[PDB]
Amino acid sequence: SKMNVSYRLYIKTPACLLPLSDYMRAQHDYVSPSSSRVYIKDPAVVYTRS
Amino acid sequence: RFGFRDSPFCTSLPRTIMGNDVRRISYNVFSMMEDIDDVISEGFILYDAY
Repeated sequence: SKMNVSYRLYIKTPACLLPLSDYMRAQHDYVSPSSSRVYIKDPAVVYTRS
Repeated sequence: RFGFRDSPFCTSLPRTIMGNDVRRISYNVFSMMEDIDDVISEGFILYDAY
């Protein structure tokens, strides 16, 4: 590496990389709505008796 | 006059029953009612229809 490279390129560290020690920074929360919810697939009909 | 058992015929529909005037509801409002169970418990008069 020291003798047979002769040219190097440097970029800023990509933010997709995380050191293994900092694995708490990858903990995140996802919320799922209650399974008791019922989703309506029927249209509403309007009417009058007057 | 006719000797019927529990005659459904009145000489005239009473103006007052038990000292209070009888409620009068039209057929259109009666048809559109959602609390008919509460209203029918006290009795009413239906008009505005043939």
